[PDB]
Order: sequence, then C-alpha cells, then structure tokens
Amino acid sequence: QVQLQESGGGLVQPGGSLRLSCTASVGWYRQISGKERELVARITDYSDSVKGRFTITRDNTKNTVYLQMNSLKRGDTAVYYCNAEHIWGQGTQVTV
Amino acid sequence: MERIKELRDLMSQSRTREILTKTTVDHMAIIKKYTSGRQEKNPALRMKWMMAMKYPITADKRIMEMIPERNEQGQTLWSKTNDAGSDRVMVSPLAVTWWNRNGPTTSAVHYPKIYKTYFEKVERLKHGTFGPVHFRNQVKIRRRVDINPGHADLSAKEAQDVIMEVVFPNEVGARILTSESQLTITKEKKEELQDCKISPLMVAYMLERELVRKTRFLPVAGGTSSVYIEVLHLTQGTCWEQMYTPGGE
Amino acid sequence: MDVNPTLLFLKVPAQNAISTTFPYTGDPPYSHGTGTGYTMDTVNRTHQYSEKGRWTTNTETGAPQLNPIDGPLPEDNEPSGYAQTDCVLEAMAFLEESHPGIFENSCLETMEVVQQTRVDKLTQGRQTYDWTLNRNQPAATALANTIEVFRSNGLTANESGRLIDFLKDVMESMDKEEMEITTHFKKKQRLNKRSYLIRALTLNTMTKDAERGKLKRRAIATPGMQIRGFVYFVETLARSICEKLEQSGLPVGGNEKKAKLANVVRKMMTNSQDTELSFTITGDNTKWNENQNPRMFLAMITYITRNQPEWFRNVLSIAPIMFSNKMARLGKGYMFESKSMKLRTQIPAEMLASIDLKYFNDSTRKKIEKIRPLLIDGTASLSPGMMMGMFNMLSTVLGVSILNLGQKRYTKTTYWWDGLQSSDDFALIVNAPNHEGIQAGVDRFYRTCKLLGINMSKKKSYINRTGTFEFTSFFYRYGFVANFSMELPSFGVSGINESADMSIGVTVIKNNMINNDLGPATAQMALQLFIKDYRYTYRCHRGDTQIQTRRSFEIKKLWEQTRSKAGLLVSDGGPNLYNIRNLHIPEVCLKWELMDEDYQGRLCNPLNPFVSHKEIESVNNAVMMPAHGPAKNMEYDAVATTHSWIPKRNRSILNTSQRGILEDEQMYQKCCNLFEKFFPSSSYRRPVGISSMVEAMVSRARIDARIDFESGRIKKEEFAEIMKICSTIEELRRQ
Amino acid sequence: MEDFVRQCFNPMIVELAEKAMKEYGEDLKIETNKFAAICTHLEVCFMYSDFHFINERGESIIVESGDPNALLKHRFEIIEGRDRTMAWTVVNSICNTTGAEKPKFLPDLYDYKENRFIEIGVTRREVHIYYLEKANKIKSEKTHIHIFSFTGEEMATKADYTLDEESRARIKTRLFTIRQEMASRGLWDSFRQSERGEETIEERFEITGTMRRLADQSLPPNFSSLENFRAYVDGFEPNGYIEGKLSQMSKEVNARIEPFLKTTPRPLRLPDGPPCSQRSKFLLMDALKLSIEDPSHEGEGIPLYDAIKCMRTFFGWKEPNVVKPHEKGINPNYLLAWKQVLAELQDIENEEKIPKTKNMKKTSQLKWALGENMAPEKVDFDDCKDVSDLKQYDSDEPELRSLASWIQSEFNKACELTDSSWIELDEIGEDVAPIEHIASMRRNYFTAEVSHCRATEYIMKGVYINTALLNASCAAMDDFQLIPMISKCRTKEGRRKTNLYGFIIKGRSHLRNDTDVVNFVSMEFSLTDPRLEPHKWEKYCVLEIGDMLLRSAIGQVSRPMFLYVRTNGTSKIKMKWGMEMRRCLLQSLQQIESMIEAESSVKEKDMTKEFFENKSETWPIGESPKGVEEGSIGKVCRTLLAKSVFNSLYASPQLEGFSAESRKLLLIVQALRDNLEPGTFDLGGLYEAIEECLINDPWVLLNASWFNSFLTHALR
RNA sequence: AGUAGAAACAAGGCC
RNA sequence: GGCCUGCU
Repeated sequence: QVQLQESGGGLVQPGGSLRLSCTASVGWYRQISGKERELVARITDYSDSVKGRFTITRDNTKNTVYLQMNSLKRGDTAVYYCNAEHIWGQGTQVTV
Repeated sequence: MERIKELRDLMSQSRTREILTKTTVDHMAIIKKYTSGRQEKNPALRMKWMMAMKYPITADKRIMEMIPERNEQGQTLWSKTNDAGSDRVMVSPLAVTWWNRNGPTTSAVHYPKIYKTYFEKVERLKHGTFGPVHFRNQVKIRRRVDINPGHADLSAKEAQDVIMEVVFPNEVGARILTSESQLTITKEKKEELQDCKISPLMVAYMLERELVRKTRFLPVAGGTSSVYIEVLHLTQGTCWEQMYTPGGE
Repeated sequence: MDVNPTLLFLKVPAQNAISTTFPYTGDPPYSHGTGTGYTMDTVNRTHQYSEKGRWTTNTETGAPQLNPIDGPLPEDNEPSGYAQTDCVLEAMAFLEESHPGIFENSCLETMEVVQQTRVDKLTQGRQTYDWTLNRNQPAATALANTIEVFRSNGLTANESGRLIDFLKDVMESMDKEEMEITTHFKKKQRLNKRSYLIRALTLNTMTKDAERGKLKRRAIATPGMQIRGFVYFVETLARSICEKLEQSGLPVGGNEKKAKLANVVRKMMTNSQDTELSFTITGDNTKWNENQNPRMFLAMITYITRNQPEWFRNVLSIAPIMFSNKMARLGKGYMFESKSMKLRTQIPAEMLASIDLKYFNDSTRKKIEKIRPLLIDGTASLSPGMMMGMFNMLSTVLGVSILNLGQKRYTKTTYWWDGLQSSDDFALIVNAPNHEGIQAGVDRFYRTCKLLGINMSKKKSYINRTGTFEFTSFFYRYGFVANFSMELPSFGVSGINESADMSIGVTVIKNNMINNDLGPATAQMALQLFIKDYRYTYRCHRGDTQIQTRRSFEIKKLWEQTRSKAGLLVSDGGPNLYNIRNLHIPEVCLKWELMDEDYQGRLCNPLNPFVSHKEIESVNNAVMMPAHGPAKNMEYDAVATTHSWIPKRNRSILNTSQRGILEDEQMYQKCCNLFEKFFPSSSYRRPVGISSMVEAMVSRARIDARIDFESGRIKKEEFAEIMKICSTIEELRRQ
Repeated sequence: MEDFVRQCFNPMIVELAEKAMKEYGEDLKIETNKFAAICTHLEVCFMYSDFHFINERGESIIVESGDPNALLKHRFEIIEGRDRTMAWTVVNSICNTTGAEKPKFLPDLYDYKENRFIEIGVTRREVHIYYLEKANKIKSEKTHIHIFSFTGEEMATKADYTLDEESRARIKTRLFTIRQEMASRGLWDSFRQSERGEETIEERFEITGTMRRLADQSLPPNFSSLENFRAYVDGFEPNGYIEGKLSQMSKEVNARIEPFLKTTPRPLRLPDGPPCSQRSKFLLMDALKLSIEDPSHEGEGIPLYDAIKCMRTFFGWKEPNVVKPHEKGINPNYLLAWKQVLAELQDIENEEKIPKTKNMKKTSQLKWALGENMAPEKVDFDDCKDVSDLKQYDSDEPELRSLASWIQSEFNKACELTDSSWIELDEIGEDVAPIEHIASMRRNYFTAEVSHCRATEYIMKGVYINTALLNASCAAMDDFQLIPMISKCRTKEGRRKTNLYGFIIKGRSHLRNDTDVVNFVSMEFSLTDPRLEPHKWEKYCVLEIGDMLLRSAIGQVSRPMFLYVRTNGTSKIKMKWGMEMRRCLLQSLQQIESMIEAESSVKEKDMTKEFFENKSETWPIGESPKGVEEGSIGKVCRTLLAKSVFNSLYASPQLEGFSAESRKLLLIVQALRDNLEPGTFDLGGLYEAIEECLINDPWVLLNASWFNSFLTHALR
C-alpha cells in the first residue's frame, strides 16, 4: 500500500548537521546498538533528546518527510528508520 | 363493620391509642408525611441500580394471596419481607408481568370515560389530516397560551368544590355551588361515573385536570388555539411548517 | 491531516454551534468526603471581605459578630461587603417612586397570606436541619419533631393550626429557661437558654454535587424549622414585589426570561438614535451571597413595610434578625489515614475547636486557626453575609433597584442604562452618545453597585456592542439560539417507574422539540435511543427476541398468549408505536384499541397490589433536578396501570439507633389509612379542625352505620353492634 | 354566674359546651351568659332526643331506660354537640341518603317518621317573635321549627308537635326550674339581653424578651434599638446621598474597559511535565476483534459461549511472557491471572451447558490485582492519637503532565470510517405525516454516515461493558466475576458477526455511595507494539500471547499479538453515565440537523440530500501542515460524534471548568470577529481561570491545544 | 497497586 | 463458621 524510501544518511562530525529524507509512494525513529527503537520526530511531535536540534517537515504534494538534524552528538549514532501509518523503511545509518 | 373493628384493634394497643388520642385532625397531614425516607437526588442512577436486584419493587400485602410465591421454573415473584417503613412487601418485577398474563381480569370499559383528556387527544389525532411541509423561516414569538383543551372555564379552587361534590358529596361542608354551569357539570360527571371503582383520588385528580384551566408561556408561530397547541411540536419547527387540522374541526 | 472540531467555529458563528462547547455527555463532578473545609473557607472569606467593620459580642448567644454596614468606603476593586444604609434606603425610595404603590400593595397581599396561611405549608419543602437530632431530615419529619417537643415543653399555641401561631410559639420558646429533647442510643436531655438559641440559629452545611461548570466544589447550607416560616413570609413578599417589576427575572421561567431579555434589548437599542452608541455587558457577580448582609435586608423590609400594622412589620422583620445572628455548623468532620499502622479515623467537626493542629495540612491548619475565634459550641458565627441564596428574591429586588437607578432621571447625564438581573447574573445595556459616555456610565454603575455590597466579577464579565450577549446559559445573537446541551442529561430514564419513565421521556422529547428547537430526525433518534435504554433498563425486551434476562420468560409467555401483539406495552415486551406525531399521547391510550380485552383488564385493574397513591400532590408529579438549575417538578401524563409501582426504599435505617422511626412510620401510616377509610377526602383536601382522631372516627361510625341502614347492607343486629362497639372504644379511650 | 354551670349541669354537657366555646375562638371569662344559654339549648336538645326510641314501625317506643337489645334506635338523632365540619358532614349525609333538601344553617335533630330536621331554640324572649325571626333567617325551609320560652308556652307551624306531651311538660318543668333557680341567683339584669353578636379581634405579633435583644443587635453600627432605627427609616427621605458618597469614594474604584483587538489575546499556556497517559477503561485505537460470523443480534446470545467460540477461531497461541511491565505492580500476577482465565474458560468448555455468568476463584493473584483487604480498618480517634504518621488524606493539586501526540492520532482515527455497521436501531411507529418522512430520510442519511465509524463502535463497547459491570456488581457483590467484552456488528455483505475484544474481571463491589469505587482488571488483545509509545501505557502491563496472520500482498505478515492487562476502577455514577453514551449520537446529529435547518431557512427547500450527496459545501474540520482542511458534512458528523464520545470517555472536572472558561473567551473572540468592539475588564483573570483547569487530563489538554490553534488561525 | 482529585473509595456495623 | 444492610 505505501513503500518508503529513505536517503541522506552517513558520517558526520560532532556539532555537525545532516539531512535525512523519506519518500513515500509519518515519522522518524532510530535504533542504537543494543538499545530499543525510539521515536525521534513525527508529523509535530519530538523526543526530548532532540528538541531544538532536530526539525521535521512534510510536503504532502510530494509525500516527503525531511528530517533536519543539527548539533549532532555521538549519542545520536544510530540506524534511522522512516515510518508511515505501520509501514517501515529499510533504515539509514547515521554515524557521528 | 370491618373499619370500626380495626379501629378498636388499633386502640387496643397503647402506642396507637395514644397516637389516635393526642393527635388532632389538623396535624393529619404532618404525621402522614412523617417519614425517614429522603427524596432521591439521582433517581435514574438508582433505578438503573435497583432493577438489577431481586425484589426491587414494592406491593401491598394482598399480593401474597393472589400471586404464587414462584412461577413455573421457580423464579420467585414476591417476598414476605416488608418494606422499611411500611407493611408492604418487596416483590420482583415478574410479579407485574405475571399479573398481566394470569392475574384477575375486570371490565376496563369505564377507563375511557375516566381518562377523558387522553382519550380525547387520541380521538382528535386519529382523525387529523396532514398537509404539505413548507420550508421557510418561522418567526417564533413567545406568548402565553392555554394548553388544556378541555378546560370548562374554571380555576383550581373554583372547580375543586365541584370535584368534591362529584366524588366526595358529604365532605363538601358549607359550600353549595351557585353557578349553574357547575350544576350541569356536577350532574353529568355524577351520572357518568356513578359506579366507577378506579379510585376516588385518581378520579378527583383527572376531573381537576380536565375542568381546571391551565396556562403556560411558549414560543408559538401561528395557531394559538388550544387544540393547535398540543401538537405544537408537530406543526411548527425551526425552518419548516406542517399544516395540520385535528379531528375535532 | 489532524482533526480539530474547534476550527468549525471559523465558519459557523460561536453561538450557532455553542452546543459543541457543553460536555454534558459525561459524569458530572461529585464531592467524595467532608464539606467542612469548604464551609470553613466560606466563613473565613465572608468574614475577611468585611474585615474593616466593627466587632461585637452578642449578649444572648455570646458569639462574635462583625458589622460592616456604614463602614469605610472601598478603595480597591476587590470584593467588599461595606454596604451603606443611607444609599440602599435611597435606592429603595427611588424604586418606590418609579413604581408607586408597589410596597403597599405587596404588603397587603402578603398580610392576607400570612394571616390565612396554615402550618402544613411548611411540610412542602425538601431537607431541613432538625435540631432535635442535629441532622438533616425531611421537612415534615422535622416539623413533627419540633411540634412534639414544643407540646412536651408547654408551647401548644400551634394547635390553632396557624403558621403565625407556630411562629408565636417559636419566639416564646426563645425566652424559656430549660427545654427538653429526646435522644435514642430513650434519654431526656435538658437544653439551657443559650444552647437552644444556638440550636435554633444554626445552619447545616453540605457539599453540592452534580454541579457542572467549575473545577472546584462549593458548600451549601440548610436552615432549621424555627426560621423557615419567617423565610416563607419574607419570600412571599419579595415574590409579590418582583412580580410587579419587569426588570426582574427570578420568579419566572426560562422562556419568559428570554422574552423579557429580547424586549429590553429592543427597547434600549431601538429608542437609541444614530448618535447614541449602545453596549451590552454580560456581567456575573463574584461572591454574591457572601457580600449580602442580612442587616441590609432588614433595612429594606422595614422600609417596604412602612405605614403598615406593627405586627406585620415584626413578623416580617424576625427573619433577617435571626439571619444577622445565624450560625453555621462546620460539617461532617475530617477523616484521617495512617499508612504506617494502616488505619483510618473520622473526627467530627465539633472537635475542631479543641483538637490539636498536628493532623491538618498547612491550608487547613491556617483555615482552622482563622475560624477558631468564631467557634461557639461547635458552630461558627456567620453574621456578615448570607451563606447560599436563602434570600434570592430580596437580592433580586436589590439588583432591580440598582438597575432602575439609571433610568436617565437619576443619572442626570447623557448616558443611561437598563437591563435584567437574576441573582448572581445580569445583562446590562448601557447607551451613551460616545465611548466616553459608555465608560462613565459603566463606571458609575459599578461604583453604585459597590455601595450596596454587590460586586461585579471582572474575570467572568465582558462588554461588546448590543446584539450579542449571554444570560444564564442563554446565548442571544440577534435572537436567542437553541442549545439542547443543557437538556441532554434529561433524555434518559427518569427513574420513577415504568409508565412514569416512558411518559416523562416522551414528554421531554416533545418539550425540547417545542422550546429548544430539537430537530425532527434528531427527535426520532432520541425516541429510538430512549426506547432501547428503557428496554435494557427494565428488562422488557421486544419479546420476539432471544435475549435471556430475569424477566424474559414471563414476557415471552405473555407474548405467545396474546393474539393482537401490537397492543402490548413496551413495559410488557411489545412493539413501540411512538413517533413525532404521538409524543403527546400516553402509551396506554395509544395502544388501547389494539389490546386484547383480557390483557387490557389484567393491566388496568384497580385491585392491583402495585399501584399506590398517597396525595393529590404526588399523583403525576415527578421531581427531576435539572442540570445547571434548581430542583424542578414536572406534570407527566400517565394512566394508572399495574406498572405504576413505587420502588423499594433505602432500608438502611435498620442498622442505626434511629430504628424506632420506622415503627412510628408504620403506626402513623396505619392510623392515616384508617382515617382515610373513615374520611375519604383526607388525601384530596387535607382535613382541618381542632378535634382528635378517635372522636371524628367514632362519631362518623355512628352516623354512617345509621344511614347505611336507612338504606344499605347494614342490619339492626349490625347497627346495634356498631353502636355498642363505638361505646366500647369510647370507654377504652376513657381509660 | 359560672357557679351555676359548676353546680347544676352534668359534666358531659359542660365539656361539650367548653369545646363549642373553643370552636369559634372567644374566651369564656369575658362573657359567660352565652355559655349558659347555649348549654341550656344543648341540654334541651339531649333531653328532647334521648328517652325516645323507635322500632320497625313508626309510633316511637318511649322507654325511661334502654333495655339490652338490638332495639336501641333513637327517635331523634342530634346534629349539634359536634364540630362544624362534622355537623355539615351529617347534614350532607342525611340529604344524600334521605333525598331531602339541604339547609343553609345548622339544624339540631333529625327524625324518621317525618323524615326531616328540627332546629330547637329556647330563647329568653317569647316564642311568637323568635320563631318567625329564625324562620326569616332560614330561606324557604321545610324543616319544621319548634321553640320554647321561659314563660312556659310552646308553638309551631302546621300546629305540629312531633312527640308525646309529657316530654314537653318535662321540657317546661326543666325550663321553670332554670328560671326560679336564677331567682335564687338573680341574673336577669343581663340574662334577657347579654349577647349582641360581637365578632372582632386584632392580630398581635409582639417582639419581646430575648428575641427583642437580638433585634437590637442586628442594626447598623450607630443604632441602639429597633424602635429608633424604624423611626429613622420612617423619617428618611431621599436627599442625594448616593451622589455624595460617589463623589467622596476613591476614583481607583472603576470598571475601565480594556479594548480587545487582534493582537490582544495570547495563546493559552499548557502545563509542562511527564507525558500524559491513557485513562480510558478499554482500548480504543489498538483494539483487536476475534469473530465467529453468527446470526445473533446484539443482546441475543450467551456471553461465555460466544467468547469461547470466538477465541477458538484463532490459532497460534503461545505461552505468555512479559513484554512491557506495569512499572509499579507485580506483572507475574497479571501473567498468572491470564493463564487462570484461560484455564477456567476451558473448564467451562468441558461441562454440559455454558453458564450464563461465571464466578472465578479468589486467588492471591486477583486479590492483589483487584485490591482486596487493602482499605485501612476504621477505628476511633480516641484509640489512635499518638500515632505520628496519622494525618489527613492527601489533598493537593493533581500531578502536572504535558500533552502528548498520541491523543491527537487517537481522535483522528476515532473519526474514520469502518467496514461494519455498529448501530442497529430499534423500531418506530410507521411514518404517517410528510414531515415524518423527511425526518426518517434525514435519520437514515445520518445513520448511513455514522454507523460505519469508530466512534459508534466505542459507544457500543462502553455501553455494553458498563452495563455488564453494573449488573454484575449489583448481583454478585461479593465474588469475582468474568465478563467477556462482546460487540456485535454487521458486515458489508450483510452477514451478522460477533467480536471479542477481551475479558473483564470484576471484584468486590459493595458500593454504597455514588463515589465508591469498584475495581476490576481488564485484558484486551491487540497488535500494537507497546515499545513505540511507552509513556501512553504507564498503568498497563503488556504480555506476548500469540501470533496473527492477516492476508496481505507481502507474503503474510505473521504479526505478534499482545495482551494489554491493567487494573482499572469505576463507580456507580461513572457506570451509569458510561451506559448512556448513546446520547453522543444525539448531541452530534442535533448539531448537524441544526446546521441543515439553519441553511434551509435561507433557501425555501429541504437541503439535506444535496448536502449529503453533492458534498459541495465543506466546513473547516482540521488543519494540515499545508493549511486548514475542510470536509463534507458527513465528516463533520463523524468529528462531532467523536468529540462527544471522547467527552463522555475522558470526563472530569477539568473538562467542565475548561469548557466554561474557554466558551467565555470563544464568545469574546467571536464578538471581535463580528466587529462588535468587544471589551474586557480583567482579561488576565479570565486567562488564569482557564489555565488552572489544565492539569493532567489528555482530553482537556488536547482541547486547549485545539483552542490555541483556532486562535492562531482566527484573528486575521 | 488502582480509581480519583482540594477528600475520599479500595465494604460497614452488630455479636 | 453461622445471620443483617446497601441514599439514613
């Protein structure tokens, strides 16, 4: 019914910025090594760990949900997954 | 015979004898309303809560000698445990339905004659003729109108003496009704209800309702007639008018 | 997309969809425990709004009383109870001048009523604080107990059967050295003068439940029986007065209120020319009852009753005299819990005077510390102001005087104002040639209100242009708009009985269609839902279903027995024939022609053991406490059927020391039934006289045996038997 | 003079006359000659009536003493000697039985032979004037009148004297005994003329004694007595006293109007704290349904058998294990309770006929889960005063909690359509009037719109659950009871179906007050993993109980299937109000019908059909990141129904307070938008009144967020 | 524990 | 263990 394609992951330095996107054809979750999958943002609603640092936006016209991540820290190192209401993307690595 | 006999039996016991002796007639009402039962604040909640019990209603003791204690499968119909502050016994709701399927039967032909107002309403509606519904803004203006369509041009007190003389001819006292309209009403309602055995109190209440004029303030648009106000809910609305002509006309 | 109903107001005006803003589909807030905290808070608040008054100690009750009347004028917008005697007397004088003959006439009718009123009128009231037992009891029970105590003490003027004589006895009781009361645990206890004075001047405090529209709970009060007659007379006078005032809206219903509001707004705006601007203030009064001093009501009534018989003035003045010295019982008490030892305790409120303050929190500790000086014999003196709207009508009179004081003849300025007042709520239409004029007019109205001990709630009030306003949950927007959310709680089974519930439900649907502009399809849906709930509540299902219940067997056999099953009542598991056209017809009469004669006779049988009728007042009257309003009574059309049973009573009296009340109830009811069989008109018209029961009963036995022989069943043998049995009961009453 | 009535007359007559004296309320000490005269009248009445009997013939039998027999009939039966009420009772009874005419005044006796009344009066004056006097007092009278007078003479009309003459000799001997006994006394200076018909009284209500002193302490500060204050009031006249105090009063006492503009209103502040948790008594958005496709109706059937049959329809059961703990309770108790429920369900399945209602064993597991024997024992204060821990019940403002995004999504999906019809309405009288046809068509349209709505499913769930819980509490007060959550719907194909969400175990429910709490434990199947929104399930314990396979194009999902288990509670009032959730349908559809009628008052025609089919007109019913979104009338119906359902589900005092204090501000904002120059006296006070209602309830916080969004979109 | 929210329930009393 | 009450 919906298929979800993520993009924009990778390797970034402490204090840096990174921009994820999800094309659907809605929110972002992350899972750190040995930890449970946590909500990052959904569209707005935001985890306390990322408030004032990460901003989620949604273009309904193009069914696309961008996540702008600023002021990145080593504790934000995770696999980041898009979700749409549940359908999940494949997951994109973010390494700070 | 009987009446004076339970009178003597009551006077036999000291407490009831004292109550009968020291209590004056005027205090009749007070002691009759003397009760420990508070008036319920939330009737719906407890009616929905009591009906889930066994033996939730109350009935006179005589029920114990007209209805069997149990039905075919053994569901109990009444209990012998009396109410809190009365000699009546608590009984189950089935004892009602049982009374409607095997209880004693009578001749209810005179109930239409007693409940004149309701049957007149039914007759008026049965022969009514409806019309097209017209959709247009209705200017509802608030007016004082008479709701009772059978009022005989009498007030509460004015017709109360008539009602007593019709039902309780001996307790009238000084009053002997002067107006001849009251004379004819007394004659008619006396010969009509000469042997009706429903109850003196209900007969008096319904005569009061029928003869006494009553008035209330309501938002009306058109109509204004007594027969046209009882169906005010069906003929007038917020944006629609339903032409109607009761059976009387 | 996120759904948001409130955004609907961006297209539909607020008043056209105001019903959405009334969450009357859920359980209303209830209080759980004691109301003592609220009572203490109210007492302290009433006493501190008048702190700048003068203190005195009553020589009779020995309680401290605070008189703020003629006190320093307020210098802030906070609530103040410093009413000025001269200002209020002048306001009443102007009210009389604008309505000549109002006071004299109203006093004349009140004098007629007072001198022809009876004692039994006091029984027609809800719970009252009986001082014989120090608890709330039904009005009739408390009246009977007080009469018994008075007769035992030697005050027997009430035997005249006149309420004025009962009040004479009540006042004479105030001058007695030692009265005697009865207590069960029977013990005879002696009350001295001061203790009886305080017991007669005290009020019982409870917590108001089922109050929708506020986060916090409030406290309400119930007076005794000694003071209710004076209150009745004073309220009769006030009602007779307000009925002559078109600016009042308290003694009328809702539709009359709407009509008067429309008339006043049209009068104010229409008469205003193009040059004059008009503004409506939707005002609520903060702490209305706490700032109304009974002494000022005494002043108003003594001005009203000028040039009248002195006895009338005295009897009408007794009430505010007692309210000025009124005491309030703190309440049920306080319950403590100890989790370490895992126990709970309940201390009565009367211990608050001496109990240490280690158990109470900071707020309650401070409240008790502040209220202790006013504690006298377990009750707190509450002289400064009224507790809970006992003098509603006099307060409305004062508000109407304020409203009329701006008729442009007393303003002496271009601006002027009018409006409608109903205690604690008002709508004020003020016109003036310019915004400065409107501001000056509203300022002067507020200032004059503060001179009469009346405060305007600035937080719950707002002013706009005329054409849109609110009044007691009635929203006017170029014409009143229906709400239908205030009457939603009344769409279920009332809880009286089967026939009564059916008739009440259909009649409520009809009325809300007539008044609250309920739609046809909505009314049909309401009928369907009400029928469903009615069948599911009384276990009376259609009969053709297989829903097993405790009553599904007898219903099913009655169904299979009946031939014309369309005539069966819904109470007996029959089809529902109701519709928009049939909402004004009782169920029995609507199905009369369809019933089988056997079932019809079994149903409407006078000899049924279920139907019980007590008095003409309780035949077809049901007391339904409406949501957001005072308790109200409704006439419901119903036919006396076997379904008109009355439900079971509480039955918890059996575990209390007050267990003998049930035996007295049974004996009184037996005697009353015997009298009714002797005097059939006992119920319809309450008998009057000064003789005793047995005299009337035996003498009527004599005469009825006589005449019923002169034609009837009796025989000489039986007639003589009755005559000598009457003689026997005569000699028995001798000894 | 009273010494005469002390001496001669018998007690019976003197107390009869004393009660007649009390009758009309005049005192005996002022004028006693009336007492003597009327007591002599009463005496002649007796002596004339008694000693006179009749048998089956006429021709009265006269016996000096009534012998023991049934033959004790009295010739003349007395009228007077009774109260006015009874005298008129006898008058009316005689008239109605004898068919005679009713006199307007009081007679004295009745007789059979001549079947009529006797009005005996013996006056001081001679008979031949008093007779016709009382005759012209009585109008057109057939009652025969007979009077004596002291000289000894008798008279009567018709020359009629109704009984023996020796009795009349008796009467006049009695008469002259009276006369020449006063001769020894000497009373005729007034006896002939002592009564003139005085009737006057003044009502006296005198304040005296203690009650007077109280009146002296209920005056303004500078008054000393009620007399002086009343004199001052009577002498008071208006002389411009309000103006003087208005001028002297400080000018800081004002009601200045603060203009209300677009930039004036500020957004309502929401409380901050831990996220808001779930409060509902059952799962709303995460419910799962096990079905059988039976033909039974809503109430038709037996609960336990239907539940077991529905549960047997699912395969894939696994041994339950903890997934998300309660975080405050003992999850192993919940696990053991679930396994116990399964075991006892099988136990019922084995036996002969499924019981209509089952009772469960009271194991320690459900003893803890249902809170049994935890209420502190009630004791007396005199026995527990030295306990330091003894204090009041915790009475403080509830914990503060911030809004979470789950309630918004729950409401969003509570307004969505479904693949079933969750309302099966009852029957109504066949429509006879055209207006009834219009109403029926409108009602059918709304039922088609709202029946396939999650709000209706929630309504039915709540109604059924609360009804069953209340009935079980009232019936099985002591013993824990099992109740399967059942709801019956109808598919698109038309086949009826049952659905089993889970089970409820009701505990001890000895509910006396309307606020007393009955505790139960609720278990509900679901597929929503609780590891994604843990803060919404603070009070739940969630286990893993199986796996479900729903047909999907992605092979087949084989999702996990969890059990949400929690301890909840209700009260009689809450149960009663939750069993009347069907009035949410009313509220909503009344609002929609009011909209339709208001619009149709403009165009003189019913506008329902085009509203529901064309769907051209739309109302703002939500906001998307792109902007405000409008939906058809049906979506408005569903949205209002969901709002009412959530009002009934999350009801609380916070909701009422916020609703009132926000309706005030909504009216002010509407006045602003209508260009009506709104003004306020203290807007900060209103804001503080609104903000104090928002504490921890998810529903009220969501309403406040909606109000802030409406303000942001409005004021433009 | 839970319900609930300015104080309560989580049975009461009587033997 | 036995019995009483569920707005008093």
